[PDB]
Amino acid sequence: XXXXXMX
Amino acid sequence: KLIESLQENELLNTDEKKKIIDQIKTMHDFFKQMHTNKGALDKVLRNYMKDYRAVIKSIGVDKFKKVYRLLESETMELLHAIAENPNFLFSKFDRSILGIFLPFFSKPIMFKMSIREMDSQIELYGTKLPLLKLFVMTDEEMNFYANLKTIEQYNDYVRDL
Repeated sequence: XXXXXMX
Repeated sequence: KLIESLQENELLNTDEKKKIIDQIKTMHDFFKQMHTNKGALDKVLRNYMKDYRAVIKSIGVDKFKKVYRLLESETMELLHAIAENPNFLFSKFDRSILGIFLPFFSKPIMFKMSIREMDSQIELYGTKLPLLKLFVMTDEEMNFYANLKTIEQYNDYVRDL
C-alpha cells in the first residue's frame, strides 16, 4: 500500500 | 497501473536478486555522499542538471542535501528489510521498489527534468517519506514472506493490491 502509493 | 509487470513476471534467480541488492547499495552510498560531501553534491549538480546555473539559485544545495539525507535513510531501511526477510524481492515485479530512488540517482532522469519539476519532487518526497515508514515490516508481513512458495500466490497477493 505504502509502496504503491508512490510508484 | 502496472499490472503489465504483474502479468508476466517470474521468480528472481540468485544473480538477478543480487543485481538488485548491489544497485540499492550503490545508490545508498551515493546518497550518503551527497549530504556528507559538499564537493560531491556540487559536482553531481554540475554534471547531471541540464542547467546547473539556475538550480543553485532556484533550489540550492541546501534543499538537495535534505532529500538525500532522507534517501540514504530509506535505502538503509529497505536494505535491512531485505536482510531480515529473504523472500522480500521475490520476483521481477519488485524491481519497482527501485523507482523510488532513480529520480535522484540516474543522470538521464535528472538531466531531462526541469527546475520546477525537481523542486516539487523534492518537496513531495520531503513530505511523504518522513511520514510513510516504507520498508518497516511487521511480524504479519514477515510471516507472509516467510511462507511465500510460488509466484502464483505472490501475483494474486499483489494483484489484490
